[PDB]
Amino acid sequence: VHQVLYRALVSTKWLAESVRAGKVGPGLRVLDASWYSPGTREARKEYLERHVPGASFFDIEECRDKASPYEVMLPSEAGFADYVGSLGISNDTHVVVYNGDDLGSFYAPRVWWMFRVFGHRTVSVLNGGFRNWLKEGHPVTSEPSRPEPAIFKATLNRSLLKTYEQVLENLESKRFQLVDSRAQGRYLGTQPEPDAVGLDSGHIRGSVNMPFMDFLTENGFEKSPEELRAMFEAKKVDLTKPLIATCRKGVTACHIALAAYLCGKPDVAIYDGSWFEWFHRAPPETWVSQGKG
Repeated sequence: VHQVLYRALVSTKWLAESVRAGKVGPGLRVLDASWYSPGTREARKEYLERHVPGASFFDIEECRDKASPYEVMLPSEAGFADYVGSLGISNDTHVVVYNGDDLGSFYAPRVWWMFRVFGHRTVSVLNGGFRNWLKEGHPVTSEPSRPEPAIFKATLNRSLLKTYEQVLENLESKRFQLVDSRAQGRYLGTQPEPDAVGLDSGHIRGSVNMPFMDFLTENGFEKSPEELRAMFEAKKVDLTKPLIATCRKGVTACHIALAAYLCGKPDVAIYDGSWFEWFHRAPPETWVSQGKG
């Protein structure tokens, strides 16, 4: 049971203006959750090299159950809190996270919802990213941020998350809308999955393509409420009934929720594992592609 939606999109000027104010504190907290592939770019290095005044880095690699056989999962209730709190974040601080990839969004959402799952209201994303931050030409730094650690109480919410048992009960149920931001080539089964061995490209019977790229503009700014609600319907996708989304590692999925979230439906959960768990966990016969199969 939900009601009033919280502000999930922040602007360059807003935080910028909140900086000079020195509002940044146990109150408001901005972090940079950005991650590009092996060889591509080293963000760890990039952040400490150039980042938002009083921002902290968010290691997507150490904010997860480094125990699971599979790519990036939601830590334990105890795990999370200790991290978030590790970097002076309380249950009352608003959280502004983001990535710095040309797009503007990709891994941000990943983290955004994350916070959402652990029942935490105040948590909005940055419309424009570091892309437009540095384009807008706003202050930056190469100075350590060492907040005064705090206590973050975490309570996992079963609504925003559906596991591989439910997702499988659905394939037969036929009551939960299944989206996948994996992207057409991936979704379609035409393009192979980077950084894999014996991994097969394809999709889950019922899967409808809704690439996360289409949800953002070339300017690297999010589309509007209007357009968002038209692309969805354009694809005979109803945001009125329960919805669930996949992708590769359930990162770009949360993009569909910021998407749905903004059209007025926090309700949308996520099959965290994505097509990765599926392909491995589940019988072939319940996932389809073209190239072989």
